[PDB]
Amino acid sequence: GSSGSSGQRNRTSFTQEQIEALEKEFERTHYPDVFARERLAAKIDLPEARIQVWFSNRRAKWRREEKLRNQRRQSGPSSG
Repeated sequence: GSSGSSGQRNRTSFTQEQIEALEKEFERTHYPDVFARERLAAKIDLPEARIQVWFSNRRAKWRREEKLRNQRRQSGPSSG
């Protein structure tokens, strides 16, 4: 190819209504046990299997990002 790109959104499966709940559970625990995936399954009307995935891909988006912040962190007091 000639002109491409990196990390682009083409289509989405889940819904904002389901994501909002999936993000709230992730911000607390990156690995929601069966007691979490099950309870949430009915909270967003999703299969205990789906949650596992959504959370899986997330880890890759968190581990990759979290770093970007560490590489930017500035020990010295950036004042002025």
